Parts: sequence; C-alpha cells; structure tokens
Amino acid sequence: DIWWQTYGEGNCHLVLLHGWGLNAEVWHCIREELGSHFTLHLVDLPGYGRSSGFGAMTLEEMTAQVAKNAPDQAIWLGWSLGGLVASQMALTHPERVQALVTVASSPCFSAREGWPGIKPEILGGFQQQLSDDFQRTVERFLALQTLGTETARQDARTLKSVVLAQPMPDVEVLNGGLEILKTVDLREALKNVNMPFLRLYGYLDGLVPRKIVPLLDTLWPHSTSQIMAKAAHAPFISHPAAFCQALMTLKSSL
Ligand SMILES: [Cl-]
Repeated sequence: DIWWQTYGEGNCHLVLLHGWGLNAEVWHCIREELGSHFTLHLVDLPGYGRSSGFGAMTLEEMTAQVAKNAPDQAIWLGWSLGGLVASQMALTHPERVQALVTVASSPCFSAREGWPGIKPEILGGFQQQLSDDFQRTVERFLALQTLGTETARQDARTLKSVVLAQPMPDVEVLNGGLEILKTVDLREALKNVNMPFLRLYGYLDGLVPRKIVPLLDTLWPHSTSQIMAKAAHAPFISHPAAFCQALMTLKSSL
C-alpha cells in the first residue's frame, strides 16, 4: 500500500508530493508553519520511501495509485517529479483538485527543440550509472538541486539525510522515475486545466531552468507564476517563509 500521513488541522486540505529519490520527510521543515492553515496529506510516491512493493511505473500508472487513498478534495502541490504527478492528477480528476501547485518542476524536464531543460543523455547517464554506482549516483543527482544558494551546503545535507534515513528503493523504481522525467511532456495537456494553477520556481535552479517561466506564462495563459530570487531547486527548504506566503495568498484567493 502507499504510505500516507495526515498532519495539521487547517481548514483547507493540501497534498504534498516529493521528488525523485526522496520521500515525504523533505516536508518536515515546513509542517509546523503550514499546519494551522492547511490539513496536510503527505505521501511517499509508490516505490519510494515507505511505499514499498512497487516497481517501475509510468506517470499514468503512478498517479492512478496515488489517487486511490488521497483525500477527496485538496490543493495538490508537487515538487519536481512530484509536480508531474500533481499535474497528471489535475488532468485526470479535476473535480478532486481545488488548485494545482508545482514547485521547482517542469512539464517537460528534458531539453527539446526550442525548449530549455536537461539534456536527455544526462538523464540516461544517471539511469545507466544506477546499475554499478547506485548510492553515489542517487546522491549526485540530488547534489545538483541545492547549488548556488546562500544555504547550499546545509540544504544538500538536509536532502542527503532524508535519503539515508530510510532504506534505498529498488533500482527498478529509481530508473523508472528518471524515465518519467526524461520522457514526459505535459506542455500541451496542461493548456486545458481550468482550476487555479500556480507555478513556483527557484531563480538558481540548475535542473529546471528559469527560462521556462515566461515561455509557460505564455503557453498556459490561465496559470500564474512566481520566481524566488535566491532559491535553487528546493525553495521550500532554502526559503520556507516565502514559500508559505505564496500558499497563504493562494488559499485566500480560492
Ligand atoms: Cl525529481
């Protein structure tokens, strides 16, 4: 079964989805601040963290499992890979999604024609590297997410601690997750979501290039965006106050 946790007692439900190679413990730093304003629903994505017994899955397969024991109605907030899951949830069960929020996430992580992103050969390299250098490879992908910030060292340690505090997922699971990043492109599909859609980014993010923000402001006219100036790929860790404020403003606007 998929591991779900409820935290807090706020009058708006908020689902929080973590990124690749991690688990819901990444949200520990913002729980207290958010818990009076939201009831939080924290999930370990299938195959990750405490959600054992799953193998490689496509985004479609993964989201359908996450949906099973998710709350009836909530804001859905996804970080990085979690942002793809939240997006797919908005596309499949719009009546269950009060608002879609992505944080440091792209609808298409891989660079393509006219589209900034990660070279797909780089993601393929990480996949290949998992076979013989499993632990360091996971850590090397995570190490990219905190660079250039005021709190880079501390924040990289935070993510590494999250990884090390639980058993490692199966290589199959991790390889499959990179395949989702490498192959999924939700740019066209997301034009059609009609609930509030807020996209948060870190200016210094080395995985999700800030150049995509104006491209998507134009491609997705119903959506809105905010760039945190001094944050990289984990803005809720480096800048929890600004992150929480964005969610307050969203909550009031529903
Ligand atoms: Cl990710």
